[PDB]
Parts: sequence; C-alpha cells; structure tokens
Amino acid sequence: PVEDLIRFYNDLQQYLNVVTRHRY
Amino acid sequence: GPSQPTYPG
Repeated sequence: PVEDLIRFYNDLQQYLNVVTRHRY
Repeated sequence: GPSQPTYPG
C-alpha cells in the first residue's frame, strides 16, 4: 500500500513542520 | 499507550 509508505515518509516532514515552524 | 504504531514492511 502506497498510503503506508507515504505516511512513514510524511512523519519525517511533520517533525520539521511542527517544530522548526515554531522555532525557526 | 500504543495509539496506532503502523509500520512499513
């Protein structure tokens, strides 16, 4: 399932979009 | 609690 692959990738982006978006 | 720990394969 491509959906699972995308979710696992999206997590790496979310950690940079919820942390650095409030600290950078 | 393990919410939804889905994983690749």
